[PDB]
Amino acid sequence: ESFLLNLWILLCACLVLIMQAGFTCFESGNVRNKNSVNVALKNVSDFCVCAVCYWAFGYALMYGNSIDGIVGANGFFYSTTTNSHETSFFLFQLMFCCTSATIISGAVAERMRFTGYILVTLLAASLIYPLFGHWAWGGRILGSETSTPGWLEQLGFIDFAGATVVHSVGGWMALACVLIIGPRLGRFNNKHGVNQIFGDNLPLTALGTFLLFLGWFGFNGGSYGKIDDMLSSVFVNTALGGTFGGFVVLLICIWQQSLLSIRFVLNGVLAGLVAITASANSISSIDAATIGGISGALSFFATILLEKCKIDDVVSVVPVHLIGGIWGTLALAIFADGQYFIAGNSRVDQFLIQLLGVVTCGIFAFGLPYMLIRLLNRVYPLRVSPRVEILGLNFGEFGLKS
Amino acid sequence: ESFLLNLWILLCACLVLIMQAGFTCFESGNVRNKNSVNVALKNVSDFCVCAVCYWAFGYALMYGNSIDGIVGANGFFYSTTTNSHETSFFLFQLMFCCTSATIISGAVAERMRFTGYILVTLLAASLIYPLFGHWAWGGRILGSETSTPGWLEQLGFIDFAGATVVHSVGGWMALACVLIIGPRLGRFNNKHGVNQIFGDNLPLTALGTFLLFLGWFGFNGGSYGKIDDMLSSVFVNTALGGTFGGFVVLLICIWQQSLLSIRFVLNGVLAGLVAITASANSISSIDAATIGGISGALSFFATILLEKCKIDDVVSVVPVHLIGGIWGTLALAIFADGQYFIAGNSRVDQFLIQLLGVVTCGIFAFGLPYMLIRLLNRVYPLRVSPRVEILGLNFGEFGLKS
Amino acid sequence: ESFLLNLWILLCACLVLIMQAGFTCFESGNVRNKNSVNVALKNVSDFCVCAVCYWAFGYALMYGNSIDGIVGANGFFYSTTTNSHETSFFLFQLMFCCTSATIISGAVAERMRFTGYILVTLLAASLIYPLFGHWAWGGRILGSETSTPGWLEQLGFIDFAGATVVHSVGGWMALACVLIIGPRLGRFNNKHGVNQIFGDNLPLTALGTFLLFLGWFGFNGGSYGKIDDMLSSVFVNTALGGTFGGFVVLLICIWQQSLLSIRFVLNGVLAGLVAITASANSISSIDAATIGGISGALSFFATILLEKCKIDDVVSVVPVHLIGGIWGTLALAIFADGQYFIAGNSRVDQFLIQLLGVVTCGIFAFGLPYMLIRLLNRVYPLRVSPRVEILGLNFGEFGLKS
Ligand SMILES: [Cl-]
Ligand SMILES: [Cl-]
Ligand SMILES: [Cl-]
Ligand SMILES: [Cl-]
Ligand SMILES: [Cl-]
Ligand SMILES: [Cl-]
Ligand SMILES: [N+]
Ligand SMILES: [N+]
Ligand SMILES: [N+]
Ligand SMILES: [N+]
Ligand SMILES: [N+]
Ligand SMILES: [N+]
Repeated sequence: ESFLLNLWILLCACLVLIMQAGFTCFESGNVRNKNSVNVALKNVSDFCVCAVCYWAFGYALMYGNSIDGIVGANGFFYSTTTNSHETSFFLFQLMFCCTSATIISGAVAERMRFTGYILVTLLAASLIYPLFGHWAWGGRILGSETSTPGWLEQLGFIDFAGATVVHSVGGWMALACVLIIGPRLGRFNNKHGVNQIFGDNLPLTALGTFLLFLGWFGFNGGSYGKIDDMLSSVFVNTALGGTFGGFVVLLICIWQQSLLSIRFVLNGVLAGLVAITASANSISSIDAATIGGISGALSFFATILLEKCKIDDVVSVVPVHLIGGIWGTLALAIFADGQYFIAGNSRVDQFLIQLLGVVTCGIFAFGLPYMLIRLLNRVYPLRVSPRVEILGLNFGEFGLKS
Repeated sequence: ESFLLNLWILLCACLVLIMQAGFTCFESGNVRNKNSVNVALKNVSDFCVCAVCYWAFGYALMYGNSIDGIVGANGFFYSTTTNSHETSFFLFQLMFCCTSATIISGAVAERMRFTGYILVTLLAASLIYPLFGHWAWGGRILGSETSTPGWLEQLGFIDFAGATVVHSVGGWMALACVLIIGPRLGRFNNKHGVNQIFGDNLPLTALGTFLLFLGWFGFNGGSYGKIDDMLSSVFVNTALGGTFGGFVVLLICIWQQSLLSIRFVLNGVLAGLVAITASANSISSIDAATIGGISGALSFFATILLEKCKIDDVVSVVPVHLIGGIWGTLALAIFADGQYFIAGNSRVDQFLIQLLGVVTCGIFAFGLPYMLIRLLNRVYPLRVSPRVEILGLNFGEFGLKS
Repeated sequence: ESFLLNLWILLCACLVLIMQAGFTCFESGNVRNKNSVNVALKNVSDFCVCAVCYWAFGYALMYGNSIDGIVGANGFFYSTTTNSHETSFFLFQLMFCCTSATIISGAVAERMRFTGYILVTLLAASLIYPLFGHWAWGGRILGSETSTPGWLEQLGFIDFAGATVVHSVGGWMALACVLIIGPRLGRFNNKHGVNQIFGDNLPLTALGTFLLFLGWFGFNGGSYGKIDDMLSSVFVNTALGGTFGGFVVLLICIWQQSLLSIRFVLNGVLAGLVAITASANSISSIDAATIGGISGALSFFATILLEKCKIDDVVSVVPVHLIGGIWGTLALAIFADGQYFIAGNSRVDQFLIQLLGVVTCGIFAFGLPYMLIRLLNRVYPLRVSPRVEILGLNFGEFGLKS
């Protein structure tokens, strides 16, 4: 009976929902207290907007029967099915759409206008996430007998749980947004001057990191597509990817004597988790440890590099979700068991199609949003006024009276 | 084997327990910091008191073989059974008793004496919740072969997971309490003057709302009574009810330019969830969206209305749990598939018995507590002294030294 | 098929992971804000260090085929198995190693150097936890056909989920640490003078207590070793142990009019849970209530006693985890159904072997760490400098610039 798998997917979707709690804590604690309420408002609003969009038409665009191969075109206002796994799958996939979009808020914090962020959320949920999703995962409908692969999927692109599909998409859109709104006031000065701006509730960011970690077990577990005796290995690999991402960054912080090491260590854990998201089902425990640990290190160096580039990513979305997601997606070709690849593929062939997916994601999730958000910003400024930035977005639109 | 259903109910009970974490966060962040520790003490104490009461005799009163039909009279000090689903069921039902009662603390915050609140908790757990529970749900014992319906249940009253039984009961008792202790100092002035009093950790209230949301999946899932292929639809409906409650309130807040929109949006999500609690198993996804969205709107207008009535409900218990619970309970007759009704019932017949349950709940959970708490208050003042209100209940009985 | 049990163990391991979130909240809220970030850094770092150690060799030492009976010697870098339950089991057991060690941070807070704590964590994870674990639980490998019992296990020592193995081990090592680093500045004065030092985010400690509670269901549930119709009784007993621990302390606090009752009540809940950890599978609901309630009372009196001894245990690790763990381990002989004992054992025989395990744990987890940590402290001071204590460990190594 379809019962055990349905129950499994539903519990995994519950775990994905706790990731939304995780992000709210992670982001809100990493900002100053004068912004922390606006952060909270962004994090509940995006969830509601994304869920409404995904239910109304995003699931249709992503998973419906492919019209030309670019997009799906049935499953609007999702309700009834003759596929007894589909409804569980739909709920789980709705939680992934919410995850991809909510990544963006942490990069743009402390100076993006609320309504501006919600419009970006609409673009993510309505167009960018479901269309890329179709291309990578369009054929991958749980319990379906009549599915057709998206075009990247058809070429052999592998992404077990969304290193590219969820995390890179969000990260590319975040990068676009921070380039357009610009750095916080007081972040960068002179030519090479960098000031750190620290959050006011870093303990809540640690809670948040643990909630994200917990949720990631559902994120990866619910993507497995079945139950067999190798499911527990996905969970070990998830644990090792996160813990080695953190451990490696802890070692680096001890070695470098890093200021506010906590932020780097937590980001290391998250980067480790993102990197194994592509391959949790296809690698050994040693390679999970390796891929996660490397991901952690990369997040550390990428944080430092973004600062040198005068790009202000408040919680390090790009180091964690984008650099981690790219690394994980390419790492799959280096480390995964080749039996998970198309029969006619070497590791070089697999590397090339993983790379094509990475580049395609970048062109569509960075290039198109960059152009569209730059256009929106010209007629509807996305950056708050200086007064609102200085007083804090708690005092912004829909907040407190100053 | 009874194994899968038992495991399911136990995991669902775990999820209900995280709702207690949710309430603690939701309430404590919505008060001023000088009250937030007292809030925490209320939220752990009520859980322990309710659990002890329910185990000792509340489960007997609620689910035991009906003595005259008003009350059960076996299952005291719950221990052993020959029903292999009963023990899981008992634990799940204990978590519901704790949920109904803990709703009350959020309405009465910042000026109800701790011991006064614990006495109200005893009244909820010992008398009001289990007796109403018997009348609505007395026959509904998981895996039982020999159960007899309560009298409302027998008449056709439907409440899938406790829009009335849990949420309205708590809300009615909360209303009684706020009318008796009166408004906070500084809340209302002149004839029409209203001051907002904002909480000091609104990010924690967003965390809390997500924890409540997560828990609600267990709340509804554990009430399903079995496993079949339509269980996943309960989870979709739960997701849509919450997300549409929030989305609708977000739209209203954008339209009205509302002050401290975050509080209304979070309350919209919770109201949406409460409304679908009555009918999650019997409605379509579109109707879940509709019922939840309407519930959200109602919570917004009900908040404003309570202020006009000079009734001080700190976290908006009555807008969320009582107005949401009533709306959901009546909505069941409008929207649910008629195959879930007694064979001899039109939608009008179903509307009338839903209404009878609503009114019966009000008379017993508002009318009786109003009379008993007004009596208690005469000999044991439930409102703190002005000094304790001003300094904060952190400095009250069992708190800090001033 | 092994499927349902594997899925069960994996969900239980997820619940154990939320206990790590619980500890982070419980500890960080119970310290002053100038220490709360260091607390968070300790709580994520220890998790990563323990996981790496347990994966690399701790699981080998604890559960590998016994070399002389003191220690295991295979399962290094855990990867592949022919036991289809082993991988799930390994992940669950990794979470237990992390739990035992992370207990220590709460006792030593506000004046132990970060690197000093991480070294103690290495000692816990690398030597103390896995070797004691072997002696108590070495034969208890899920789904194994060829296991040999550890020497205490062989003598009849019973510990269902780790009242001794997890909680007493951590508590003994915590005691050693607080004796060596000494009391916080301003805690004790004159000869009998005691100042309370209160945490700055006690609401977060209530959240933490609920997260711990929730996790404990997985902690006990995942230790059951199978699925049968008595599993739900483990969950009832867990609920009752916690709720009676809290309720009993609430009564005592009301009776004594105790200052900052919240801290005692939360600790009562945790102590109740620790005590039932030894016996959740082998006692009635009444005895769970009794054992938990007594555990709560003991935690209250033990807190007061430690102060009289001028021992500074910040969050009351020793009252909760050590006194609770000892009480629970001995209580098993008094209350458990004798069918769970070796056939040739009276309750007196069972009491004696429970006591031998308690004493053995103390000699090895207190005596050896006391000697080794006193030695480490001579060449690498574990107590922060007075300046760092006064300014707060947020400004310590790896923290903020002062
Ligand atoms: Cl912000
Ligand atoms: Cl704004
Ligand atoms: Cl209060
Ligand atoms: Cl009080
Ligand atoms: Cl500390
Ligand atoms: Cl330090
Ligand atoms: N979010
Ligand atoms: N977010
Ligand atoms: N509560
Ligand atoms: N509550
Ligand atoms: N930890
Ligand atoms: N800890």
